[PDB]
Amino acid sequence: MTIHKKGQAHWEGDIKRGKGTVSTESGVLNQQPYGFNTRFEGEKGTNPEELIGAAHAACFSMALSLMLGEAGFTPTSIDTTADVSLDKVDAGFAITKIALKSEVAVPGIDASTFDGIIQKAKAGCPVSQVLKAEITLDYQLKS
Amino acid sequence: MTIHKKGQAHWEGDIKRGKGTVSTESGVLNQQPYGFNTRFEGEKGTNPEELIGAAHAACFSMALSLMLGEAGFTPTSIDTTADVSLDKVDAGFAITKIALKSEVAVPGIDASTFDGIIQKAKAGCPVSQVLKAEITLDYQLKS
Repeated sequence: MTIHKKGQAHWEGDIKRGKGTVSTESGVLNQQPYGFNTRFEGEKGTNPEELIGAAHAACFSMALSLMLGEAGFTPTSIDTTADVSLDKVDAGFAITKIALKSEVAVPGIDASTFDGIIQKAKAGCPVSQVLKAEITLDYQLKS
Repeated sequence: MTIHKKGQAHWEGDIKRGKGTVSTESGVLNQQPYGFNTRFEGEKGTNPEELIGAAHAACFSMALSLMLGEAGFTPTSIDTTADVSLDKVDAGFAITKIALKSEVAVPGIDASTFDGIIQKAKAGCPVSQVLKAEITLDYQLKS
């Protein structure tokens, strides 16, 4: 039972002069513009880094819920940010690190066991596993 | 310095019962909903896989434009899709594969040299380099 999900993108002409769009099969991203400027300069807009980050935060959050559930707890709220770094490395760029920042609220859990759980979610979630980048974890745990 | 791009997500409640939302720092994704139903139960909507697929397709298309540039060419059109495999492996799932498909239109390049170029981009773009999954290439080159 292999699951398939698709993303798409379009591009025209030159590297820095060119225009591009990214799409998602669910429609969430119809044909959002993106180009060399939103990736390497600073102009606000999508780029691969940001989508990957969204993907990471999304997968990790689901996973945290999952691991907690197996422990008999139910997150009331889970809020996480995934900051993706695109560093100049050698003759080019590489996505070297992804900083996971998460604020989680869960009824009754002792720090010790919760810490164990988030580590589990952090290292085992599908997206963490497929990424060869350096992944760190920062989190505040309410009550 | 180093380029930083963020992605965000929110999760409330149970794994199977809970709801999630995914965001982007650019805005392109505000608080699109996702869940164990659109991730694992074929229902239409976002999921981590599709976002990774979008990012990869986008990064690779840009890379291809770049390598065509270093060769003295300018793609008039690049249409790529990234099919992401989320496979049930062992005691869970893992993004094991990404099938890249691209329809490219470039003025006057011999099929040989161009072949050497898409291959270059396929393996060299940052996103391909960060992903530890198997990555295949399928393409059609017009003229």
